[PDB]
Amino acid sequence: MDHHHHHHLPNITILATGGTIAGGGDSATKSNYTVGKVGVENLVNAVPQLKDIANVKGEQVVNIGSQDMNDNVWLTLAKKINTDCDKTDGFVITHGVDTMEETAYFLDLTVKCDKPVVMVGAMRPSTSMSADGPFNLYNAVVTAADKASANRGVLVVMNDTVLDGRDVTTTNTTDVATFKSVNYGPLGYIHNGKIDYQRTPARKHTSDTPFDVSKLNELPKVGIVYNYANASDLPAKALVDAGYDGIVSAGVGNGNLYKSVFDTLATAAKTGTAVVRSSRVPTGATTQDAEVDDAKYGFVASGTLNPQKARVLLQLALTQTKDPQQIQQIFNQY
Amino acid sequence: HHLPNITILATGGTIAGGGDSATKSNYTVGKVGVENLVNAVPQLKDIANVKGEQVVNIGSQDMNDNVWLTLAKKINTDCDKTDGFVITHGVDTMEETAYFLDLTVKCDKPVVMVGAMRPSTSMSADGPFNLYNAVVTAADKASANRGVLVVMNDTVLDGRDVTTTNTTDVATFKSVNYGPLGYIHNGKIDYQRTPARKHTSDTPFDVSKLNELPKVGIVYNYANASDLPAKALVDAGYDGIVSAGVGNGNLYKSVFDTLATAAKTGTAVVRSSRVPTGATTQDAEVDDAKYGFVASGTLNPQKARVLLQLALTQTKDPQQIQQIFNQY
Amino acid sequence: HHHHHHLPNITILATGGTIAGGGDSATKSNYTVGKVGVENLVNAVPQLKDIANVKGEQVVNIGSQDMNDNVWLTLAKKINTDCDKTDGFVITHGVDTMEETAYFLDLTVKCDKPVVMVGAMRPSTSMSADGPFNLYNAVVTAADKASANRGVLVVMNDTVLDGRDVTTTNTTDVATFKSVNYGPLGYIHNGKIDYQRTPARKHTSDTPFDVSKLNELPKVGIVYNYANASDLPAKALVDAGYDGIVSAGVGNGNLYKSVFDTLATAAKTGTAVVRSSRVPTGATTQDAEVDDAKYGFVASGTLNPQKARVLLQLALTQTKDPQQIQQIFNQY
Amino acid sequence: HHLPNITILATGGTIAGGGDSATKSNYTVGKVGVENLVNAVPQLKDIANVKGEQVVNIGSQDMNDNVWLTLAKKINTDCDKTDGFVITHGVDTMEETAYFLDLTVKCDKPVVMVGAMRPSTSMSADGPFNLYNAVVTAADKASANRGVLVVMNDTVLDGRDVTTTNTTDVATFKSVNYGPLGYIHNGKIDYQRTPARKHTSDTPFDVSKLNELPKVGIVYNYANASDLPAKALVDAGYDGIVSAGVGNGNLYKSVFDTLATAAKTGTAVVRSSRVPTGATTQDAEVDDAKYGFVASGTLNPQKARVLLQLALTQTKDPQQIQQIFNQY
Ligand SMILES: NC(=O)C[C@H](N)C(=O)O
Ligand SMILES: NC(=O)C[C@H](N)C(=O)O
Ligand SMILES: NC(=O)C[C@H](N)C(=O)O
Ligand SMILES: NC(=O)C[C@H](N)C(=O)O
Ligand SMILES: [Mg+2]
Repeated sequence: MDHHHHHHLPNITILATGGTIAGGGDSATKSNYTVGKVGVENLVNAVPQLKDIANVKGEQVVNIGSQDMNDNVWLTLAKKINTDCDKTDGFVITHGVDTMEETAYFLDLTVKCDKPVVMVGAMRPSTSMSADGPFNLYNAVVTAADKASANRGVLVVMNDTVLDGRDVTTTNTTDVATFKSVNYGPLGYIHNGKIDYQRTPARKHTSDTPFDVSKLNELPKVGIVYNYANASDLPAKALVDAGYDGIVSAGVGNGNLYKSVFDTLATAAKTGTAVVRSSRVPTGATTQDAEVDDAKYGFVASGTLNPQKARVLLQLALTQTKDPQQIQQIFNQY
Repeated sequence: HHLPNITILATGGTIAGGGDSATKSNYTVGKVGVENLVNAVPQLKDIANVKGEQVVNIGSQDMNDNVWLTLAKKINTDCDKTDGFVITHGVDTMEETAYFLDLTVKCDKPVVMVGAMRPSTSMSADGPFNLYNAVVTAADKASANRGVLVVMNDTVLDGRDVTTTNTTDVATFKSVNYGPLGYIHNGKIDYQRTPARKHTSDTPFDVSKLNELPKVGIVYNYANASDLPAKALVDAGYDGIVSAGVGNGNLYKSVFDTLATAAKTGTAVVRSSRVPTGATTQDAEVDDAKYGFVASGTLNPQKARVLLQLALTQTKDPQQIQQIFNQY
Repeated sequence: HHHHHHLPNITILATGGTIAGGGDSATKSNYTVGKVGVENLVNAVPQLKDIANVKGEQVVNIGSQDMNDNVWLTLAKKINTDCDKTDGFVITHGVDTMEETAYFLDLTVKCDKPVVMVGAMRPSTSMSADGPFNLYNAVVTAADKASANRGVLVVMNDTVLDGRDVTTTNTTDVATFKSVNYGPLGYIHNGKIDYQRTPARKHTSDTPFDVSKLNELPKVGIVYNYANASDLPAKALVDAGYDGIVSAGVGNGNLYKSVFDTLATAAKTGTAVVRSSRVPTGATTQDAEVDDAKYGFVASGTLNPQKARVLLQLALTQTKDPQQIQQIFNQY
Repeated sequence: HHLPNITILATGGTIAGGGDSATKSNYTVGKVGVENLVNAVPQLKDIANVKGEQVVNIGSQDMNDNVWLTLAKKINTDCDKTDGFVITHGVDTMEETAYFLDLTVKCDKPVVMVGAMRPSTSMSADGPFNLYNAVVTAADKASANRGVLVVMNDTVLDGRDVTTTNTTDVATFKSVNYGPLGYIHNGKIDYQRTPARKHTSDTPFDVSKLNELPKVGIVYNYANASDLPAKALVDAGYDGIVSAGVGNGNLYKSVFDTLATAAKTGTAVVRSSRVPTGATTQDAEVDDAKYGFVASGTLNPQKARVLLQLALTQTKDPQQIQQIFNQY
């Protein structure tokens, strides 16, 4: 019989992928830096207070700028998380900000582990005055260690805020406060190492999706084309000529397409290419029942998913189905 | 005779649109003529003598260089015949046309763009009061010398910074980096700001005898981005390419490789960002000098395209193009 | 059906020193001492958690130039009482009198588990501060099972030094600590120690010195010898009834005549008198120029004056007979 | 070829000692005279015309101010009658006599001190060759103007930095901070250094009329140090006190308090260190200027005593004493 208890700190695994969080330059003050050149051990050791909140173990997955994120790394991450779920209490992924909102959503759809998975980055390199990385990493570990964080999907933690992987996006090129869930808001705020969660995502995620990438070595090919005045149809045609499985249109306004672009995508859809209309506009849904007769052309409306997120869901949809009506149902549920 | 003379130049948009009913979110664009738009707001007679001309009647998703050239040449030619201009237009590409005119209009009389998120037929249609406030703005002598303006949702916005921020909200138009110039209340404007970037008669861009513009395309960056869009533009001999980069203008490695080649082979390359606010800067991760790339600053990709097209009427030299991107 | 990784439990007993000091900039040389608490020193080296389960206790927070018998007694009693409650001890301390504390504990600690002393020549706030890595290596040493049964140790500048022979050799050099007669026990590289030596003199649980019930130690002072030396210092210790006097002699423990005269008198009155030397290396021997048995004096051997004071104080807890004190100085 | 006239001034020491056995350690100092020592090294006739004078015959543990005065006066008076001096002396306080002479000798001709760790009767006794090498050094014209020297174990050492480092080793004498001046091999010296601190004829210390020196005592610091030694020197009215401090010149609190009070009464107080190498610095843990204390630099406590006594023949102002300790 024990006569007293002791507090046990959770085991948290850090999966490091690079990013400005791991970036460095030669001056504390100059803006120039190189990404992904500092290892995970260095990041942990720069936050000596992590020992107060978790038993941390670091693993270097890759060390890249997130501008070079790709399908291979996504599959690696999802499989590692799903395989290693039973071995830890939670995960933190250090990652670049530039495509964090894509990876987070991919993982939000493909992770099956029911322990928290928290992504984190930094807007200033590790070497800069007032670098944001250390406290962001601390708060990410706080979030991954909180029992309340489970069953909320894959999270992003930046600037004292817990954000869901589906709605989160980077809103500013340089500001440390850039990450916002611009349609539906954050889940919780962090103060003094404690989170007050007031929201959770209603769209199905993680173990409630059908997307199972455990055996996959590649993902369906999906490209993104931009719309604007006098838009060339040559980007769309190039993707069609290469046999792309899907194309997402970054439309103008509520997902509208320049006529040339429309014409190429209509034609492609008729031959079986999947075509999703999203929007270059930074907030709001690309809706059904506006100026485009989606049913007639075999197009899908992306809802609040921006083009790059729409790409993520469409690649996954394409592992299950090629039928536009079933792909629309997916875009209505995940 | 005591009121200003204001010319409406109509191009279409949902402001000139039409629904099957008041609630139905389904609607046709650019179908009402300018005369019907003016006549639907009889209170315009309280504030201006309004004359309307139809330029085109299209959805702004189909806006093109030919319409832009038409508009600038018309405004420049007719400047002396009127006191102010209001341009009715679609929302979708208003931010592009506004900036093109901001750079090519030489009249320093007010030029004010306006649109609507809802057609006239819808409940609580936004177009009537928007049109009224646009005419108020074009009639205000304080609106002069501020560049080309967009007036939406009781706000006056400069054509360089203004952009649409939401796919359906009547309050979509915002100057997301530097803020609005003034707010409109009870038919009056309190202007507290003006753009510092050179505009209108302070730019060298002269489109009076141009019938076409240099070819400039936009490629998007994302994880695992294909280089095929960029290669298709290079293969067609595009004069320039704007990159909608990730974060602070960054490029996916395959796209970076193609654009790096393009910049040495006769294509001007501008790095902009898919991120909705903030500058694409120099002196971050990309050595622009080494590659011959230009950084867009606060110009988003579609606006960077506008400025690159016009730069390429003057020069192909990346240093000179960067200096243009630092002044306008 | 399952194994669990475990790290040694190490207790850090803090006493102050420049290791716990501070200055007003990274470059200036004027340091405060004994200002930072143990928790703050430990927190500053997060890598400690990967080699040990560390707990810290503040004993005092002083400059070691003010170290005294009361702190010595506290340290020995604490280590002896808590031996069964940890796997090893590190003591943070000033450099100035480290060599004295180390030898006192070497004689009075009865735990055979590692006891490792550590300090710094610079505070944490100075450029290239030595304390963080010094602390790290001290914990590496205390956690190494090979460090047991070697007596009390001092770990400085990647070197493990025995508490009997270790001394500070330079006023400012980070490499000051050396075992100047017999050498170090081992060197530390990449968190591992290659021990090649151990002290042969009896230490720790092989000594008879038991301070567990003592509130105070016998009074022992030190007098310096030099040309024309005054006998007044020696006279002042005699007049106060000191239990012992150590001579910091010239050369091989020799005394200026007037100091000699005072101490020869004192020895016959029952004051214990130890000849040591101001010379920094080598033994103060018998059978040179002084007939120790005639005068009733003890020769210190390789013990320098301040170390000889430590042993004499302890000897005086057992005995006042010069022959017996000499045998103590031949064994410990 | 003419041999230099060298004078040997003998003071005693183990070099002049003897015991009953070649192979036991017991000996007494001064069993032999200077004539005996000279005649035991007939090889000296190869290199110098040697004359011996016995000044005293003591163990250097009993060296005192009166012998120092006698030595300096003798050297300064007899400088013109000879080409160089060798002083045979005990090891124990050689480093004090050498520095006293380094500051008070005005003769620029060589003055070389020498002793032995083993008595003359010992197997492998070091004194014969030591004496030979000291006469070599005194006979070398290159030895002039280097200050008073100590020659032991084939090494020429300056009087300021030289100290005995080991209780028994024949190689004990070292210049522990700044190194030797030269090494001797086959009767020849390669000098590569000379002391920069002012010595001999470049000091103001003139002892020619003095028959006593200011009273200066030395107190030791250690854990739980008694203030009683310090208080005794204060109560006797000592002119100066040197502290053998711990580490970089630090003092035990009760010793510090005694000396702080003494300094305000006018006693000169120098902080030195028991630590065998390195300077006792200013700008560490003690505010010397506040207390009226002087930092000794590289001077050990016994050497600091030498310079303090001499300073006190000129001044008792602590600022001026510090300037002396910075120059000599
Ligand atoms: N702030 C950042 O992390 C930007 C970096 N280019 C990345 O996404 O890896
Ligand atoms: N509200 C609008 O005006 C949208 C329409 N597609 C346009 O831009 O012409
Ligand atoms: N470096 C040091 O620790 C010197 C300090 N005076 C001490 O012994 O406490
Ligand atoms: N070796 C020596 O000369 C030691 C002797 N006690 C002396 O200094 O006179
Ligand atoms: Mg317990």
